[PDB]
Amino acid sequence: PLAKDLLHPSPEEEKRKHKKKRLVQSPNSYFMDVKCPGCYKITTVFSHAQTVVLCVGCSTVLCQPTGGKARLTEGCSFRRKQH
Amino acid sequence: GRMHAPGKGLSQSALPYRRSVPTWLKLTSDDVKEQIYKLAKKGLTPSQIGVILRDSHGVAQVRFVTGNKILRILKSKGLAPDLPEDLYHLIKKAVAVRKHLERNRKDKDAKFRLILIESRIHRLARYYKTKRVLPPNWKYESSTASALV
Amino acid sequence: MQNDAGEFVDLYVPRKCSASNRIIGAKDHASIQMNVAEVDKVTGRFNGQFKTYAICGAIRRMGESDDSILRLAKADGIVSKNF
Amino acid sequence: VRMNVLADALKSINNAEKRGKRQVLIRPCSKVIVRFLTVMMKHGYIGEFEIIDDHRAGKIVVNLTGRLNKCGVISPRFDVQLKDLEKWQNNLLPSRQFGFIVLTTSAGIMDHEEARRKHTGGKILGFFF
Amino acid sequence: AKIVKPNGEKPDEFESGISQALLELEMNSDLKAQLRELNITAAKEIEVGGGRKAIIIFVPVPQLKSFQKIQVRLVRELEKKFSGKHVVFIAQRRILPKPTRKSKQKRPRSRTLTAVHDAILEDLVFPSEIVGKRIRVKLDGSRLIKVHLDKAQQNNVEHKVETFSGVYKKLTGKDVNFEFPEFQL
RNA sequence: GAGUACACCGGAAUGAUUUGGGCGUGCCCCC
RNA sequence: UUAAAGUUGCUGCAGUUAAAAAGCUCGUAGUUGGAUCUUGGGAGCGGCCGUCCCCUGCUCGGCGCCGGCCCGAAGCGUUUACUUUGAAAAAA
Repeated sequence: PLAKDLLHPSPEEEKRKHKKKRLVQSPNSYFMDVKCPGCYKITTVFSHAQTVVLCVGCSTVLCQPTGGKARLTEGCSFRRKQH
Repeated sequence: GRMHAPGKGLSQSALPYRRSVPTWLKLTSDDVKEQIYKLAKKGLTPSQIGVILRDSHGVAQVRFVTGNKILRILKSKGLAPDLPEDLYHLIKKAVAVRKHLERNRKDKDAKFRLILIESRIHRLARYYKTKRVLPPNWKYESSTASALV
Repeated sequence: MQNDAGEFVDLYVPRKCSASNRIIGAKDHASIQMNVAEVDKVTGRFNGQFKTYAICGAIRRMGESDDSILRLAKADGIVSKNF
Repeated sequence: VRMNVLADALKSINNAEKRGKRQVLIRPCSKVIVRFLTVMMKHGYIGEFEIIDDHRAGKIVVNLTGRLNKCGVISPRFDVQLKDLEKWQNNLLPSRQFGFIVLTTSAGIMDHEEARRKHTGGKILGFFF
Repeated sequence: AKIVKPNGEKPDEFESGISQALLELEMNSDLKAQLRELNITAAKEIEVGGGRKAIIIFVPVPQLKSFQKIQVRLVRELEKKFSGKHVVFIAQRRILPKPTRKSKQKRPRSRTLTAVHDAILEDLVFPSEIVGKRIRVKLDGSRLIKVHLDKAQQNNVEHKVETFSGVYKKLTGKDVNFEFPEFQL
């Protein structure tokens, strides 16, 4: 390609490129919320939780730390959030 | 590339462009700072403090929600130790490697890595001497293992 | 070249590539004075006027000639923008 | 590591112009590079270029028009007087009807042709033709 | 009433009318639980390059963190009070001169020209925030800033972009346009 | 107040009267 | 002895095979070192731009005016490099 359009490329190319090789750098992680059906107390958990997170009040286990994204236990809903 | 390794790595954090406190968390600065002083009184490293905050309490960075980072706060009230945490970890690694070599004589790779980490701690000690953090006459010695572990 | 007398001392004006804005020399045989025809406005016929194009040897040598002829035809308006 | 941002930017422009890329991307940014690209585009070698303002270090998108042959730098930054510029433009330029040398005078980064009129010399950055 | 200028000077009647409107909306609406220390430094009437007029209100810097919670209701109250005029809050920072070598205390970077202009551009468009700033360079050398605005709270900010361009040109001198990218959010 | 579906109110809309809940602001429980 | 010598290469050499990268790593002297701190306009010379003025000062005094204003200033403005002007620099 003699001329790409690096002014405003397509967003599939922006997800195709690296997190730092993009036009403006932006992380590929997000902040998310999670609840347990057998309990109340709700916390907000990072997408790479990096450690075992406890329910706030010592009720249940929520995330298992892995190499990348943390794994949620079954029966727990999750949504992201944005501003 | 790396300072003491042949490989080149490209894997680090990448902050977003947005300069704002997000609206989905409504947590004022002072109660957050109270959580830092409580977690520091529990006896933990500021890196672990930032990890625990962004894990459980949902805050992205301290620098956007307050005017200061963690070590500025712990220096402002005074719970920050005199030994910096990275140099403390390098000291503890040097003590562990030296004890391993003391109980295992015929070894060369461990000795080579010991020379590498002594070079690293010396090159960092020059920086902490010229930025007036450490005392100017403070010299690390291999035999001074039980002073600051 | 101009001159103090106002007389051009040029002996022949060399042509220029329409794609990479480079100059086609005297002994370059990989260059084409391409002619493109436009349609008559009412139904389908041929007027007689020409829409001429040129390209040098290096662009065809690396092979980006189809891209260049698309951009030139889109700039002159032969090919629609949706494409 | 990287010692000269301006050299890497100019030699990236040199590579992408030598093949025939229409527009480029430059990874770091500096003020002196911005003034150099302005004097490039007001002498007409470079079209309407974009620079991007992020919060770490900016990036520069320069569209090219093909008139540029080679643009290079001189390292390290020597000093040149008004009596020594003639030798530098004799042994560094391809001709005398075209090709300019930028240099950091006391009035800022500007070309040698108006520096002869301004009667001010200083350190030297590079050249283009 | 609720106006404390840094200097003991009497300005024109317009900011007096602004303060009278503020006390009227304070005494009529249920805002008395959130307006105790909220002073106003200054206010100015301007006209954009067209057929409309706009209102600048200058506020002090540390007070604006309490002005986060008020600018959902206060802006619509001032818009329904003055129908043909748009209200906008800009913090009052000062620019310090560069410490030239022929010229005392250190100049902090919070008070420099770039930080003041960045803060002014950030506090102009409050309901929608910045996504990215681009800056063109023209043939004449005129640097043209184009800033990308958020998709969130889109419906409030189509009609105010010319007022923001006018106030930034008549306050700083830089031509600024506005755009809405839609391929990221 | 145990806040998952809930029992009390204060503001407030049409001299009188009054509209299912949760905090993850947008989709979840109940009809 | 000099040019030719771009065969001593700062302008301006070479190091896979022709002469030429230490077996490898660390390391004190030495060399080099990322971004960033001031913008813009006006009256006019004219039918946007080539010329020109503007944005650290506070005790002695000589251009005037009706005890106050530019002022001539003894006194002072964190250090360096770079560049232009000026002096001193013997003649042949």
